[PDB]
Order: sequence, then structure tokens, then C-alpha cells
Amino acid sequence: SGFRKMAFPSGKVEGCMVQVTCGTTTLNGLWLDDVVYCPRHVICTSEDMLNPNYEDLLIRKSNHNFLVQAGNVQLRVIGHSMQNCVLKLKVDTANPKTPKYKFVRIQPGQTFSVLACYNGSPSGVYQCAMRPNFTIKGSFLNGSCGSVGFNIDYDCVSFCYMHHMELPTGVHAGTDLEGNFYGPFVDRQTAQAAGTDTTITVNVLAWLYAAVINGDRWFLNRFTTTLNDFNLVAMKYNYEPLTQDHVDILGPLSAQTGIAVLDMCASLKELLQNGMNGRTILGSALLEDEFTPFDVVRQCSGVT
Amino acid sequence: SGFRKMAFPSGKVEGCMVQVTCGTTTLNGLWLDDVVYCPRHVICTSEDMLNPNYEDLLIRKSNHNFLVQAGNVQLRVIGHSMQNCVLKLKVDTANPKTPKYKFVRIQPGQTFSVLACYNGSPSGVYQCAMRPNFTIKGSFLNGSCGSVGFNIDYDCVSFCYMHHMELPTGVHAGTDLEGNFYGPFVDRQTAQAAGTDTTITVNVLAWLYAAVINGDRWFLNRFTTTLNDFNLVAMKYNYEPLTQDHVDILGPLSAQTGIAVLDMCASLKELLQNGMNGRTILGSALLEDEFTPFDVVRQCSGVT
Ligand SMILES: CO[C@@]1(C(=O)Nc2cncc3ccccc23)CCOc2ccc(Cl)cc21
Ligand SMILES: CO[C@@]1(C(=O)Nc2cncc3ccccc23)CCOc2ccc(Cl)cc21
Repeated sequence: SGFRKMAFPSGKVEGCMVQVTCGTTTLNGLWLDDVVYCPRHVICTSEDMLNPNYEDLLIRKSNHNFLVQAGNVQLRVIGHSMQNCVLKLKVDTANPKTPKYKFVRIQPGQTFSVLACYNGSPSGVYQCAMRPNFTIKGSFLNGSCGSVGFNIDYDCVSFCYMHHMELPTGVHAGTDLEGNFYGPFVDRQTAQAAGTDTTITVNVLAWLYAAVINGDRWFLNRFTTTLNDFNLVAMKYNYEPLTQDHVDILGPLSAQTGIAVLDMCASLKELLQNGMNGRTILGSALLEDEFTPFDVVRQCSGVT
Repeated sequence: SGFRKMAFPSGKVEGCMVQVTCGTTTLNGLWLDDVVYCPRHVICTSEDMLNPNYEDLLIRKSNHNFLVQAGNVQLRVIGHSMQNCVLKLKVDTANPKTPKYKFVRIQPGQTFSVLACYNGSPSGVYQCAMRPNFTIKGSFLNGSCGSVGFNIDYDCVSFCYMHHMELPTGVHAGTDLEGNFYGPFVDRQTAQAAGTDTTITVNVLAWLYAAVINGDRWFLNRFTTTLNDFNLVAMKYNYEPLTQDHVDILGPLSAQTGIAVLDMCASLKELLQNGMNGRTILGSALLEDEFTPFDVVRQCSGVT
């Protein structure tokens, strides 16, 4: 029992963290095999960020202009290329600590762990989610760029995020491991606004199922609702529309607790309309949406 | 910018996690040098837990009765001893992944990272704090016993907690790495009640300083207070008494923001008396007390 915003063990990802320097700029890189991945804005100065032509900036950069430092040893860059908003630096030595990996592009709503790094050194690890507006609410300072987001399936690291930008609103924007940004964000120092942040409904339902599993059952009511009725209420509260797929995914948690998914929706509906009334659920005074139904089952079963 | 309940990178602690079996019981152990530490209740059956004489139970256990499995290889137990509520199994092979370590007994209020394990395999990592009633609000299932709590100073792991027990209230009880329980808890299956959980005042103040640093400044008021006046209010709300030492420790965050510690106390006083009024601070609808002032500076400066 107990329910925490538990991140994946980061050891397998720490072994991939390197420091990438280009001129004055220094950020983090992810060394897997003989390739180091990092945000392509490593080639920019602060003046270049305002309006950068990365193709042009890159021309005035050679293999020796990139300094990759793993731990305290220097790596030899034997090739360089730009894949979307990431630089792929081919080094002459394969990472001896390269785990089994996949580069996956997650969907908004999915949650991953972030290993925040500075100078190729991991400083901490936390769990976060891809917001429906394709931002993350991370904890990143200057020099955290190149830090990755990941999931782990037994011994396989699925890299899904690379940190590039902090938006003026304090939210974070980044790319998948193929250099493509999540959302409309561009790696330019220009005013970019984050869209509406909606609440990932299926996740709040999953954390309500998690609460019932841990004894917090006060919010359980005598009512039920329909998918369409629940969604009219969800719409008003800027909550994601709940679909039959979401109900399907909640099936396991519905079976575990014996509470139908539409009964849980009615409890959520009353929580949305009536408020928490001073009470807490899993020590939280608000509805938590950064636990997928997969995170709840994993934490309440013990998947290692 | 951004503020998360960020745990330390767990890689250095994953390399110490082993599976310890004794008869039918299987829990986790911490292998540092040629010693594997684990909860002494590994020698008990479910009937023994009701009233165990560990000295007597241990007599009917020999070196070969303990099965330590690291990864997928078996370790040879060449000696065994009981230090308080922990078993110290001396193995013939020193852990090649043993980091620089210290065994430290933390004070209530201090926060550490937990690497939750099952069968010697790390399943996840989260940050938590030693409650003033010497319990932790962890996330532990059956088989998580032997999971450790730790802090990291650059390359040195300070082990401070070992998980032993879940109390009927869903809170967790454990020992330091010398086998001594935090609080009055005993490793017996007998009704043990957790005392009053108070709010770690100095930590809530630190997370208020962290909020101001991240732009959330709505709670800042035009008032100040005295230490004695603040404490009368803190007492009523079951908040820890604030001492001059706590004010001293908040000095750095006071200097960073230019907000005096007693001005921040007045903001906290109004937050306690008036409530959040529907608003959030750092995305939280309640006052967070599981960030020490050291955690705030570390997260807002980038200590790796
Ligand atoms: C190159 O770094 C930028 C940035 O936001 N990086 C950051 C990312 N995280 C946390 C940050 C905390 C403080 C300072 C910067 C942070 C600086 C502003 O202009 C831009 C413009 C585009 C891009 Cl792709 C990045 C950036
Ligand atoms: C030996 O394990 C016990 C326990 O609480 N362990 C646990 C610790 N964490 C999470 C748990 C989740 C579910 C089941 C047990 C959990 C079982 C009950 O009796 C006792 C009595 C004393 C002690 Cl020192 C431990 C224990």
C-alpha cells in the first residue's frame, strides 16, 4: 500500500549521459552505440537563437568542433549529421553501457521518467506526462537541454523525450529521439504560446481506481452515468473526452476493485461539480492526471 | 524553472540490490563490500511474526540457509550476524559496483529517495520524508522489504532507511542501516499505532520560497509576524514549531528571493487561516512539506 509519483530506476539511462560542447554552448547528450544524440541548438549562440538557420550554422561546424565528454574522458567525433532538431554525432567508441533501447514517439497522456542532467551528470529523476497541449511540466534549469524522457520494459529503455526548450510560462517543450518536436514548438527564441492544458481524464480515473485500492474510498457514491453524460461534464471542466478505448484500458482496474468504469465516472462527475470539500485523495487536494492506467497496475502489482 | 518531487538518480543503489531468501521468505538486501544487509524478519514464517524470538529463530539458521542472488548469480554466504533488526550476511565476494557509502541516521523532517525493489530488482524510485512521527509515506507492496532510502553527495551514497513494515494505516516503518527502527516500531506483527503526523514547517516554508522562485507569488501578502506569534498559529494547525535554527537554514532562500523568513511565515499564517481558496501553488492544492530547504536550493541551482 501507498501511492507515489514513482519514476523508473534511472541507472540504465545515467550510463548513457554525456556532456556535449560546441564553442561556448554546453548541454547534455545521449550516447547509445557509437552515436551521441543532443539538441541541434548546441551550434547556436544566444544571438543565433533569435533567428537561426541551422543548415547554415551547421556548415561552419566540423567533427572536431563538437566536444563529447563521457564521465571524465573525451570521445572522438568521427561524423556529424542533423536529423530534424537533433544532432547525431557519430563517435569512434560504442557505449559499453548501452542498454537495449527503442526510440518511441509517445501520445499525449502517456507518462515517462525524466533524468534531469547538467554537464552530462544526472542531478535527479522524476515522473511526468506529455500534456494534451504537447508540453511537459518538468523541472529543468539552464543546461538541462539534452536530458531524456524514458520508459522501461524489464531491460529495454524506450526513449521518448529530449528536452530543448522552456516556454515563457515555465512549461517544457522537447522532441522525440528522431528530432521531431512534440506539438507546434520550434527551436527558435520566438514567442511560442502553449495551447489549452486539458486534464487527461483516463488517468484521473486510473488514480481514482488507485485510491480505492489504497483505502481512500470516501469519493465513492451511489450513482452511475453514461459516456455522453460524463463527457458533457468533462467538456465544461476542460477534461479530455472519455472514449470506449479509455473504458477498455480501465477494464483491469474496474475488475480489480469491482467498480464499473461508468460508476467511477459518476464519482468523478460529483468530484468535479462538488469539489473536494477540504478532503484529500491519496494525500492530494486535487485530481491527479499524471498516472496512466498502466502506471497504476504496475505500482499496485510490482512490475520490475 | 519547474518544481518536481525529484528523487536522486538511483543507478548507484540499483548496483547494490540483491535478492535474499531464507526458507520460504524472500525479500531484498543491500550488498556493499562483502556484506549483504536485509531486514532480520527474513528468518520468520507468518506464524513467527506474531511473537518472534529472533535470537532463538536465528539459532536454527546456518550460513547455507540464506540464499543471496545478485542478478542471476548466486553469492556464497560465509558468515551471518544480527545487528539490531538487520541481518548482516558476510559473502565471499565484494560488490564490484559498491559505491562510496555512509550509513547515516536521519532526523525527522529530512527527505531521502527510495528505490522500491521486489526480488532484488528495482521497480521504481520516488522521493519521501521521515515524518515527525518516524513513519514514511512510501509505496511498498509485499516483497518490498529490504528496499533502501538514500541521499547522494556527488558520488557518495548515504543510506538512511531500510524498509521493514507496513502499518495498518498504510504508512511505512523501517530502520537505519544499523538495524535500529525509526520511532517506537518493533518488527513484530502486533498492533502498533502511528503517532500524530505533524507538518514539517521549515519544509513548507522552503517550498513557499521555491514557489516564489518559479513565479507562483499570489500567496505573498503585505504582512509579517514574530516567531512566537507564528508558532501559536502553527501549533493549532499541528505544524512543527519553528525555531531560530529553521530560520537560519531558510537564510539562503530568504536571500535568493529578498523575502524575510518572518514575512514568509505571515504568508503561511494567512494560507493556514484563510485556505488556498481554490488556488494552487506549484500545481499543488495543499501545502507541500516533503522538500527540505536543501532540496529547494539543490533543485533551483543544479547540484549534480
Ligand atoms: C537554448 O535554450 C533555450 C531554452 O529555453 N532552454 C532551457 C530549457 N529548459 C530550461 C531552461 C531554464 C532556463 C533557461 C533556459 C532553459 C533558451 C531560450 O531560447 C530558446 C529557444 C529555443 C530553444 Cl529550442 C531553446 C531555448
Ligand atoms: C514481514 O512483513 C510485514 C509487513 O508489514 N511487510 C510489508 C511492508 N511493506 C509493505 C507491505 C505490503 C503488504 C504486505 C506486507 C508489507 C507483514 C506483516 O507483519 C509484519 C510485522 C512486522 C514487520 Cl517488521 C513486518 C511485517
